[PDB]
Amino acid sequence: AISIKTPEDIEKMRVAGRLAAEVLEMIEPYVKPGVSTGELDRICNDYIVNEQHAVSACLGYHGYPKSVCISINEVVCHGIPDDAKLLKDGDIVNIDVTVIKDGFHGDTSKMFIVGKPTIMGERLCRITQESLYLALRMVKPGINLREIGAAIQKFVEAEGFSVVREYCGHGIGRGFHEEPQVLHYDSRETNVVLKPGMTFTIEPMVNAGKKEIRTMKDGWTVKTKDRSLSAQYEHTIVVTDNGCEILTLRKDDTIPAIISHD
Ligand SMILES: NNC(=O)c1ccc(-c2ccccc2Cl)o1
Ligand SMILES: [Mn+2]
Ligand SMILES: [Mn+2]
Ligand code: NA
Repeated sequence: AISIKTPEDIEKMRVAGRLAAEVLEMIEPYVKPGVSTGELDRICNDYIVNEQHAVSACLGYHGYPKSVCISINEVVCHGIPDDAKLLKDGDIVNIDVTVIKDGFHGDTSKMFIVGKPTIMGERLCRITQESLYLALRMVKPGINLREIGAAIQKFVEAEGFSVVREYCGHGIGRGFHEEPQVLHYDSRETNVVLKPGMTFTIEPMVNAGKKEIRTMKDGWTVKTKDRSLSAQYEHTIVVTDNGCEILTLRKDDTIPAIISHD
């Protein structure tokens, strides 16, 4: 149950992915102490609608109320932007964006450290991004997703961190969440061999403490059960003939857009 994108569709995914990445590049300057997550969401939405001439794929998805997800510190994902929630010195914050342009989805997120970074916050973000990077370097036809998931987990746990099990990467295209499911840990259920033309995301959620999570009573905000810090990075990619191409690369990424093997 895997869809292979055509050359024309891949190009449309390049545009959509570029826009998603540019939302993150655009919002960066605004992520400072004192700003509310609510205003950040409005800034992102105005940019997506009025500048990119695109739309947020998150607003309305399964009932999601905002345009982007903004998760702070112990919040694992789906943090709901609120005008009463202000960023403060030392915070680590994930902004997850998904835009739809010309029928295709671009999905990506990154961590931002607010004000003076704490060594542990910086470490968690660094390791989480590196876990995404190592997985990306493994992508190529013939490899099984189980191997990639196993590699992410092994690396993350070697750092004394844990991998959230409830959420996974996913196929993406005209649909937000398409097959296959891309687990970030080793599961005996996973058996998917990559093929050229497949487009999916890798978005590991890593906790500094234990893997268990808790959903708040707003039905969206997810936090670590032990309230330890949590970080996430995500990229949308297309499998090429001998590797992959990152469709949501940013200027601050320290990995190449085109990853070729041999
Ligand atoms: N930006 N929002 C998202 O990425 C989002 C909101 C809700 C979900 C979701 C994803 C997989 C399964 C169920 C849900 Cl409510 O993702
Ligand atoms: Mn996302
Ligand atoms: Mn995603
Ligand atoms: Na977090």
